[PDB]
This record gives sequence, C-alpha cells and structure tokens, in this order.
Amino acid sequence: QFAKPEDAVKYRQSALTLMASHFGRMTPVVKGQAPYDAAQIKANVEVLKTLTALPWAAFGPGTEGGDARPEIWSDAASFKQKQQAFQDNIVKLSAAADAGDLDKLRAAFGDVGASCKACHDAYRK
Ligand code: HEC
Repeated sequence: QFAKPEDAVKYRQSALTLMASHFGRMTPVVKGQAPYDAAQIKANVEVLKTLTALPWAAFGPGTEGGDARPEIWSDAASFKQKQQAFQDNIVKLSAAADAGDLDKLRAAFGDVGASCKACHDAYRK
C-alpha cells in the first residue's frame, strides 16, 4: 500500500512506536508499582495484539531503509521465524491477561520482552 519505500519505513516505524507504548506502559503494573486492574490490562493487551501484527507487511520487497538491516531481506526465512515467535509470545500474553493472573502476566511479559530483543539483535541497525 505504499508509493515510495519511505512511506513503508514511516508506516513501520510508526507501528513499532505504538507497539512500544502499549507494551511498555505495563511495566509499572508488572513490577507492582502500579495497581493491577485485570480489565484495564485485558483491554490494553487486546490493542497490543492488533498492533503487533501490523509492522511486518511494511518490510516488503524493496522497502530497504530506516534502521532495518538488509539481512531482513537476505535472510527472510529467519526474519519470519523471529516475527512468528514474537507473535506467539503475544498470544501467550493475551492468555495471561484473559486469565487475570499477575504471575502469569509477569512471566509472559518477560517472554515478550525477550522476543522484541532477540529480533533487534539480529535485525535492527
Ligand atoms: C523483528 C521480528 C522485531 C520484533 C519482534 C520487534 N521489533 Fe522493534 N524493530 C524491528 C526493526 C527491524 C526495527 C527498525 C525499523 C526501521 O525500519 O527503522 C525496529 C524498530 C523498533 C523501534 C523504533 C521505532 C522508531 O521510532 O523508529 C521501536 C520503538 C521498537 N522496534 C520497539 C519494539 C518493541 C517494544 C518490540 C516488542 C514488543 C519490538 N520492537 C519487536 C524489529 C522488530
């Protein structure tokens, strides 16, 4: 859906920014510094889940640019695996949120976080 590569770069960076916000805003809850309201969390995780599926389609062929490493394109299969694992961890977070269990949530949150990091290590400049 993009006219120039720059437009895909801007879309994905935007999507990733939103994801960051929706994920990162739960840190105080998870650490116990903010109160835990199951419903609030469930709903935030629902938004997070939607957002988390969005960036990937904006790393299509010829969208080189931004802080994305070329390896994303040279090593597509490995990138895809990285994204799938990430999304899978997201499913897990969602399950924890739906169960309204802080322990499970904390654990799941950590797993999501390691997944973001694993990708960045390999594919973000
Ligand atoms: C690979 C499968 C990734 C996963 C999982 C996550 N991120 Fe990442 N992120 C990735 C790339 C290749 C890039 C660079 C994109 C570019 O074209 O510039 C990024 C970038 C970000 C950013 C920066 C956004 C901006 O303002 O430019 C943020 C804030 C970011 N990523 C955060 C983030 C978080 C919080 C994740 C887990 C919830 C996450 N990313 C997963 C690749 C991948």
